[PDB]
Amino acid sequence: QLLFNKTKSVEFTFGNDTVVIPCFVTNMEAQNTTEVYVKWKFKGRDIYTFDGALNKSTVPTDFSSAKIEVSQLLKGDASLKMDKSDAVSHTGNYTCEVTELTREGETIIELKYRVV
Amino acid sequence: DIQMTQSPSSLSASVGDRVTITCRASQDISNYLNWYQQKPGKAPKLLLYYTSRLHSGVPSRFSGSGSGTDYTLTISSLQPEDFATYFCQQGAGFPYTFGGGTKVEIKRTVAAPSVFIFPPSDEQLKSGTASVVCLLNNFYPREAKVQWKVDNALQSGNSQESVTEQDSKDSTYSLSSTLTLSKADYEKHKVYACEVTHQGLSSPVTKSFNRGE
Amino acid sequence: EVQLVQSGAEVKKPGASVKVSCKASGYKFTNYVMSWVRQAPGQRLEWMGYINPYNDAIKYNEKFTGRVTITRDTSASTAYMELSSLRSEDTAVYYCAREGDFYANYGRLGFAYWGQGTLVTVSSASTKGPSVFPLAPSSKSTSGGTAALGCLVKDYFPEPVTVSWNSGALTSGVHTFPAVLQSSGLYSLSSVVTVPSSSLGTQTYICNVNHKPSNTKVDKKVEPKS
Ligand SMILES: *[C@@H]1O[C@H](CO[C@@H]2O[C@@H](C)[C@@H](O)[C@@H](O)[C@@H]2O)[C@@H](O[C@@H]2O[C@H](CO)[C@@H](O)[C@H](O)[C@H]2NC(C)=O)[C@H](O)[C@H]1NC(C)=O
Ligand SMILES: *[C@@H]1O[C@H](CO[C@@H]2O[C@@H](C)[C@@H](O)[C@@H](O)[C@@H]2O)[C@@H](O)[C@H](O)[C@H]1NC(C)=O
Ligand SMILES: *[C@@H]1O[C@H](CO[C@@H]2O[C@@H](C)[C@@H](O)[C@@H](O)[C@@H]2O)[C@@H](O)[C@H](O)[C@H]1NC(C)=O
Ligand SMILES: *[C@@H]1O[C@H](CO)[C@@H](O)[C@H](O)[C@H]1NC(C)=O
Ligand SMILES: [Cl-]
Ligand SMILES: [Cl-]
Repeated sequence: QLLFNKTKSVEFTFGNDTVVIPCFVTNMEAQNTTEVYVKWKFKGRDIYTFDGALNKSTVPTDFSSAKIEVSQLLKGDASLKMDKSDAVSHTGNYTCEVTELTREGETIIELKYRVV
Repeated sequence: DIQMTQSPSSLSASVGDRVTITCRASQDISNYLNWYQQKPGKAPKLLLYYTSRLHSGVPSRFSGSGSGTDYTLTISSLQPEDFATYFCQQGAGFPYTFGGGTKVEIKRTVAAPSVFIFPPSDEQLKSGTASVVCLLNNFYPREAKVQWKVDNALQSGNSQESVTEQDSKDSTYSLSSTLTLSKADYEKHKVYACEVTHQGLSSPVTKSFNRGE
Repeated sequence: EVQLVQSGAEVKKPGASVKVSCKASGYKFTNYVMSWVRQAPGQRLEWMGYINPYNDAIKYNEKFTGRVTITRDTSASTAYMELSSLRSEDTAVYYCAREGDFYANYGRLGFAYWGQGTLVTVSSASTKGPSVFPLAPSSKSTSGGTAALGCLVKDYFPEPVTVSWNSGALTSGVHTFPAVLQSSGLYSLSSVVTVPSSSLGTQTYICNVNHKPSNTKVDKKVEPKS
């Protein structure tokens, strides 16, 4: 199964530019992004999905800014990116679930918000 | 379960015609519909996935569209090698289910049969049975009348025939008919004849042979 | 090239079980889910289930639970479908199938690679091998410089027989007709080819008849008559 360079939490303030939640698969073997599916879950909801087969992303309305850098996906990088509005509205535990061919794995990151 | 219903069941059209067939599901399947092409006796071939995505290799004259419960497949300029049955498959929920299939056949011009007759082989006669085979090759339309005659007496009840599927290159059909007798009954006669009536022939064609020549 | 090659056709008595195999090649066997779909002659295809060769997870259609068993041999690059308590309505062609170069979607995005099919006939009748007789070319089977010749494959049960010509080197002009069901419950078919009548003296025509249910293999040389 897929393996992750794990990270317990990340922290942002309103001085951040964009909020980035890291997700890194070490043992990535895919050759085309069609072989990969990326799902980001927050409090049960799928708040971001990338369907590599259909080259198609999906975010709900309150996460209108969420995205991953598909150009980086084959290096093992499924890191979620969003703006400050969406991030401060949704602080808590995020799940990064990656599917590659017949393998899958997930990892958890906590998004922390610090007031200066 | 999700039930798939295709229309029409079978379909005939000329080369170059636009052909459209519809698939309908018993509930929304969210564009998770796939189209397959199957030729008789062969495995299916994936044409389109997710309503409209061409599978790699599929010629561009194939295309799909639809949403919710209603989807269509369209061949823009129908070709001879498009003779087949086309199946839809919903990928929404388990168990995955398929339509009942639409047969697509080609309309072409009238073509007469080439007729051949084959006496029984010595191998079979040694076993005690006599099969006479009459071959009708590459004709259209697929209806042909074959009349066996033995010493100019019309036969009935002792022959069987099958017709090929439509040819994938010239859209013709071929027919084989087998008159079967016992070695004894076979030897009681001399002339064995196959008479063929078809729209491509200006008058019926007969091929025949004298037994033991 | 991706290639799915399945085991031969079989006849099984009602109540017995069958195990169809499917050897994959041309790709990494564990990278893709192997699915199984069957098609009864004249009916539509129906999904049976799949196996993830990586984690050995399986899913079955509710209709076959208790009877179907999908397994894989990773070193052999082979998936297996085993159906038990066979009924005469389990008579179908069984296919293994595979998705395209995607993540594991189990056929939601379509089956892109199929095996050639394994015809399983459920019947109490005993299997029977065919006889092959030549359909020799002669004056009675020529037409404008072309000549017709063939093989008559007679009295076998069950289907199917496969016919090739010259071990596959002859495909152009071949017609292999659908079988007819004789009054004796045995099948019979003919395979014909048209060739130049001029080269009848220099060319050699052999039909290769294979009836796997009875493990009958027959090569018949079709010599011209004069
Ligand atoms: C938020 O941004 C910081 C970097 O910006 C600093 O911190 C801001 C909150 C703000 O106060 C500015 O003044 C600062 O310039 C990110 O921290 C860096 O992350 C990178 C990538 O992992 C790392 O290499 C650096 O060492 C970090 N620098 C630190 C911790 O001082 C932080 O990750 C951002 N948070 C999110 C959720 O994206
Ligand atoms: C990935 O594939 C892209 C195109 O893929 C096409 O569609 C998929 C579903 C397959 O059927 C494939 O054979 C088709 O060509 C390419 O444009 C892209 O360059 C590929 N990625 C890399 C890294 O080469
Ligand atoms: C994949 O798509 C890229 C841009 O498409 C946009 O971004 C992706 C993530 C989807 O959300 C899509 O709906 C957007 O329109 C292209 O630049 C890229 O070339 C495409 N790659 C392939 C292989 O098709
Ligand atoms: C995130 O999860 C950890 C345990 O996995 C828990 O201790 C922590 O309180 C959670 N934070 C939330 C839900 O904001
Ligand atoms: Cl008929
Ligand atoms: Cl044919």
